[PDB]
Amino acid sequence: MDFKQEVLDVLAEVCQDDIVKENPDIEIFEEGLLDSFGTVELLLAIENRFDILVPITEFDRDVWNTPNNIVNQLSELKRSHHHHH
Ligand SMILES: *O=P([O])([O])O[C]C([C])([C])[C]([O])C(=O)[N][C][C]C(=O)[N][C][C][S]
Ligand SMILES: [Mg+2]
Ligand SMILES: [Mg+2]
Repeated sequence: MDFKQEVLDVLAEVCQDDIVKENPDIEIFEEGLLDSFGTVELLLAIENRFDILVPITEFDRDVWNTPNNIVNQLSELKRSHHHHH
């Protein structure tokens, strides 16, 4: 699957709302689609699905504020934050 699409798939599942696909510029936190619990769930799901570890200390609601921006952040971090054998 396309990386962006697979990320949006995970996000939609954690948010339990496909709106994150329909409008990838929706303000996730301003619209209450995700809370702190959901943020942890999301980061854990990302590591499980992609083996990309995003430390909670790196997450910023202002930077990871829309589906598009989350996809973009993960894209930037993918290489350096992937587990190493
Ligand atoms: O990290 P946040 O989402 O901003 O935390 C919000 C808090 C501070 C209000 C937090 O205590 C909280 O979410 N309480 C509700 C119970 C819960 O879900 N705790 C786990 C937070 S990841
Ligand atoms: Mg937080
Ligand atoms: Mg950090």
